[PDB]
Amino acid sequence: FPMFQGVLLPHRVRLLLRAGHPCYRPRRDGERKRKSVRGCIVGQDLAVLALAIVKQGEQDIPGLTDVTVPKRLGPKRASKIRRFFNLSKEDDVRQFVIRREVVPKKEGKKPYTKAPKIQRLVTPRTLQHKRHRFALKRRQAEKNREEAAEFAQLMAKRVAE
Amino acid sequence: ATELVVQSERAFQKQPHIFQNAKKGAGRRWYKDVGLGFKTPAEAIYGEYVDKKCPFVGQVSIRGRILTGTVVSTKMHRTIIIRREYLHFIPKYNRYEKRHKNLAAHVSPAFRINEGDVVTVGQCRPLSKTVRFNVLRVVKHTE
Amino acid sequence: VRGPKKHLKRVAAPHHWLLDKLSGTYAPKPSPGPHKARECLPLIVFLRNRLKYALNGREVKAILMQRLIKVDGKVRTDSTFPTGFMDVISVDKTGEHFRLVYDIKGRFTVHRITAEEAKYKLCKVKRVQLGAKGVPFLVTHDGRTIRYPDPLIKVNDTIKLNLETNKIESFIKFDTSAQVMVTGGRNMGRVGTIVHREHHLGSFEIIHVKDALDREFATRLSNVFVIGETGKSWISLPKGKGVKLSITEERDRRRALKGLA
Amino acid sequence: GITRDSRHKRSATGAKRAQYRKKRKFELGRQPSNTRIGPKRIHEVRVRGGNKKFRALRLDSGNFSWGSEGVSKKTRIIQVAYHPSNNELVRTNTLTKSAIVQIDAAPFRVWYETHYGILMGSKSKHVQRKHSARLGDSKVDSALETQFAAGRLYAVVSSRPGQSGRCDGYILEGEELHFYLRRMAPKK
RNA sequence: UACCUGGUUGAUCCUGCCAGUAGUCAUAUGCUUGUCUCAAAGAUUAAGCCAUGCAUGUCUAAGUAUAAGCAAGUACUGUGAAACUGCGAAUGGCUCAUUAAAUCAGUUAUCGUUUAUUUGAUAGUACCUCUACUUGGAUAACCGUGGUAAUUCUAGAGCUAAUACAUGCUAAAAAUCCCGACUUUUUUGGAAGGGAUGUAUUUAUUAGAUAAAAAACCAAUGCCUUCGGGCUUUUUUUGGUGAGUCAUAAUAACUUUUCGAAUCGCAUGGCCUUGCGCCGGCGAUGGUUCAUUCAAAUUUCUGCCCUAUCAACUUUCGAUGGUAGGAUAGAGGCCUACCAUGGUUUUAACGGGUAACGGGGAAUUAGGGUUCGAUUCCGGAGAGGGAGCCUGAGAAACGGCUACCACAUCCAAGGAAGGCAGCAGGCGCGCAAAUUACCCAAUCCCGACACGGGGAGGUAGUGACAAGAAAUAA
RNA sequence: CUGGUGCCAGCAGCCGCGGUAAUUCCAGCUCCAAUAGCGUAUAUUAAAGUUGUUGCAGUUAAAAAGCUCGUAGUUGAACU
RNA sequence: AACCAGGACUUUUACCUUGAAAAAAUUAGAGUGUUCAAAGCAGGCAAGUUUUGCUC
RNA sequence: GUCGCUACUACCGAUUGAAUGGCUUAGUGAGGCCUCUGGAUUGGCAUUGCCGAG
RNA sequence: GAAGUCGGCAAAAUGGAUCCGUAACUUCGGGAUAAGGAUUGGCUCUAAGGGUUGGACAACCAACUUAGAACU
Repeated sequence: FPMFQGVLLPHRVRLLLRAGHPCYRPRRDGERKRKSVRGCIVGQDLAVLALAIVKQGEQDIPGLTDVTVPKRLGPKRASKIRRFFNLSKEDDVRQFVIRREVVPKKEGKKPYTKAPKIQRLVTPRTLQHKRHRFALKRRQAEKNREEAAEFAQLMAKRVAE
Repeated sequence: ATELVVQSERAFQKQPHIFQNAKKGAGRRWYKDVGLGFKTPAEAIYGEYVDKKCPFVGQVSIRGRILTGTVVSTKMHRTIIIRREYLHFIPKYNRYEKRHKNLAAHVSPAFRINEGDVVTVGQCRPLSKTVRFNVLRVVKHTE
Repeated sequence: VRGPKKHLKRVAAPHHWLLDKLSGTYAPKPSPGPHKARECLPLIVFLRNRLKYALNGREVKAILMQRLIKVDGKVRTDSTFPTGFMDVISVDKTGEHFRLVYDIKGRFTVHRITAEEAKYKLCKVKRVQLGAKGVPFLVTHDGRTIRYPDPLIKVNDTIKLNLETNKIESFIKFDTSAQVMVTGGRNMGRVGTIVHREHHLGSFEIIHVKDALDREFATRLSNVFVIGETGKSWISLPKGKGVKLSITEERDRRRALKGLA
Repeated sequence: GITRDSRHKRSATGAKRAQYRKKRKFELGRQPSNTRIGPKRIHEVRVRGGNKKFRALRLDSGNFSWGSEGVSKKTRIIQVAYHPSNNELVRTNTLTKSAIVQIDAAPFRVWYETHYGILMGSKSKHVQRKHSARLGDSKVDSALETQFAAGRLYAVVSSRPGQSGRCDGYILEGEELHFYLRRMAPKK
């Protein structure tokens, strides 16, 4: 039984869990279940523990300190990719991706370095979409005011006659 | 039934959305014609009661079925019981039989109702668990 | 019960669809749209059991999804689309146009209008009132809304549309000496002229209609559709033209046609 | 849940109705929200149709209207003066509709001074002509003038605090004000 | 298909009953049993209990992406697992336990309300009196990785996206109102420059005239002739229903100011300060309001077996009506506080039995009548029994969850936990009722969708029977 | 028609047969109604003019209350 | 005024006729050669070109 | 008709009658919902407590 | 919890008031307070039920009850 943050009593208790609560993924959206989870303060009943480290000791731990693991997945959003490498407005950011080798995928030759997709960009496609939206919006407004003028003239001649 | 003071409740009885001021003497009295040919009584036109549950000078509307019956029990405030008499046909004997059913309706102060007093009513939305009709026309036994 | 129903039943379908009692237990169940489910002909029924261009549900789905069938000037990809009275189903591939009108017995038959006379549609306005900003608007029988109508247009009037530029082209009032086609009841599909109008307070209104062959009948207002003026029908009526020949008339006619033809 | 159907009560003939079906969502009821005078607290309860209702648990600084000059101002609530439906609710100061309350009259006083111009209870030729061309209707009733001097204005609430989440209403005058004062004078 | 017969008596005519007689997808059973076509088939008792397997998933060129997946241009350019996301899951199918103006049937009303989807309209409005125009933080998936005998049990650690999440002018020109650089007739004075006036909620007020036609005045003040003051077809708003405090607009304020696309696909089309600059058609998916459609919810009138050895019933803790309030999407004694004692009833109220789901309908057939309807369609209730609730437009959902009771269940005895009146199949009760078969090809349904799924449905297999045609011969 | 038991075994829906000549008991034969169907049990319908509104019966077969008043209910002289 | 015509005219009905409105399946029943029939709602031309269709 | 005699039915029935399901009586009462608190942690503020989600 | 004792002797238990409910039997009058249940304090209020009296009313003076609610 995983121990749940918040329960001060150091014994397992069954509570109505929700979707936002951890240790439970509902099968259906809005489905609430009841499960038993432990408390917060550790005692003599728990079996495993998890620690978060901040500082390093005087001795060098070979399993943790001596071994470093880098990161694999880089930034994707426009703001994240700009701040990661500190690029100005005109800095050719589109050529700032990380090169990786995927040759052992049985490609054989041409060591393709596939790059992640970029969102929130300034591609001309979204400019074309934006001008299309503004174009149709202006056309609807022009049609509306023209129809208003035509009906005002029709009403004017109708009341005159 | 008996004309008493219109302020006989714990609250203040007033017609909704009817206003009084100084530039115009007090306010106006609001009334509506229920339609279907029934004429608004002159007492309702010039009266003093409120009767939010009244087809005239109120908010309920007449729509649906129009029925006619005879008063059997007028011993309730603004509400009376009417009796509908009809013949039910029994096909087996090719004859008829008397059948009656009591109907509860709400009555405006503009109508004075006693036993008899053939009343024509119209459906005006449920009022309290039994009353879906309001009296619109009265055929008095004395006049 | 406990939610809207999505399955219809063969036998529970409208009788005028003319669906076989056997060979299937479920009916098209028209989707929501311009026309009521009980007063509409599904596109699948029209293209399979009426025009016979398709034979199966897969076939009619392929036809509709090729973007070839167009209703009221717009292509419809819905299988059970509710195409009802006075709808212009335009097949631009072959080059044919159909106007959905009731038959002599009231059923939805097959009518073929030309390329011209297919770019307009008559709508019986359901209500006319002023909306936001005080602007006027009317709603029609097919769930269509039109802004800024003519002040002369009132309730129960028939207006003419375009289906490619919208706007009203002509309007017909509801009164005596107006061509009307019945769209409901025991006289649905019959064409005649208004003669007398009755009046009922809080109930339905009776309209008396005399056909071309001097026959008078009566019908409710909700079943009356104005299609034109006297001596000039603004639509191409199908064979029969709403005369309602009796069973004996149909029998001797059928005997007359039979033999050498 | 709280049932709202008529199937549980006895018939018009007095006979009780046997059970027919279980409780249904489309005929449910909810716990009354006895809102009180205090800092604002509004809850957004989901309602049938995907809409939302503003449940009010404490209200202050309502919107009240003065009909004599056709004005409306945001005035702070004080407490319930008299609730005709139940003396318990006014005693515990719960805000509903048609319940008389006390509001701050200072916004009304300053608006009256800025509009009419003349002082109550006592250069700029454009201001003089504006304030002198709208005279005549400057006289105001003494019965409510006393409450203006008292600093608290009697008002009646027309909105429903438990439904719209607002506290709106208008102040009383004329026979409407006189009847309520006459009824509440022996009570106090 | 308007029908008879035997039996009391020594014998006769009646009343009278018993028995014979004929029909019934009307059930079972004894005997017997070559075909073809066609239709039903664990309803009658135990709405008893269930091993097993399945029955609800879904992706187009067009929502999101470095799998450490695959056949093969140094943001991606193909395919493709899983995941996030949207929708459906409330349809379908089964059963008839409960149920006596209750369900249901025909017929009305919602001017007493809600509604995701489909359809048509609807939207230059916010902000500055210095605002990034392409915006902020996590996360699934992914890489490591632990506990538990087990579950569709998952924490801890590192990252990354949205049509999920939380904010925000993209649009000008330009009118009126508030503040006021400045304030006398310059008719009754209003304006430089500063903001708002889009839209939505709530409150109060007002206009909302029109079957017409002739007058006497008072305050704001529109065209101003020729200041005597005239003073108009008209600015005066405008529309519909049988009827509205309806629509609509305005006035004075309020709002944890709801909405006002930070979105994608296919076609490289035109030019001159030549920056790689403006620019172009056809679609898709969101989103505000109204109407429409598909539905739900109440609701008007009439019609429901037997029983009086059930004659009075309801009024506390709501029964009848009124006032006010709360709650509901909305009407309402639905609930609350107060006020009066009311409401039904020999035209059968109330109570009881039902071996009672109701109807279209079925059987018998001169007419009239009698019996049945568990069952291919419509409506209602239910998922062992009640009760409560989240999501969702729509559930008091049970192939969703929570609690209790009766069953049954693995158990390291700490614990997890489940519902075939769904399709086959099993035990038992039984007089009584079939394969643990095949398929989405036809009908239609769902979904992001021309392609996926559907024990809905279709196809087949066993039976003594429900129906129609004739072989055993010449 | 023939053999076996003989108010017994048994039939037998009812009458009824069976105490040595058993057309009704059990065995052979023939025929009869139906035919891949026949029979049996139960529930219902017609019969039942034995539920009668059409359409029963009440002196003696079942049934006119001991008599009278009289309310609901039913029926109600002729004429415009 | 009324004299002519047009809109409403039941005080309020029962009763009769007719009409509107209102599920399909079912029943009666129209038409049509599942070889007849229970069925089903299909179908038919044309016997010399095998007819880029027509007709209920 | 009586007792004599046999199988069977129903009623009453002491036994202060028992037991299955409903209607109530008084207490207790799980769980969800609303509501008042509540504050592991987050959260804009070396810097501080304030809106807070919780 | 009557196992004591011939025997519930003695003692204990119940007890006022208000609101529900109350059987067999009966001479119809009773049984009956049958049996069996709930409440009761203090404080702050609310509503109703009566007397003379200044110009539809009315500021006093002089009064006791009943019922209900919140809080503690």
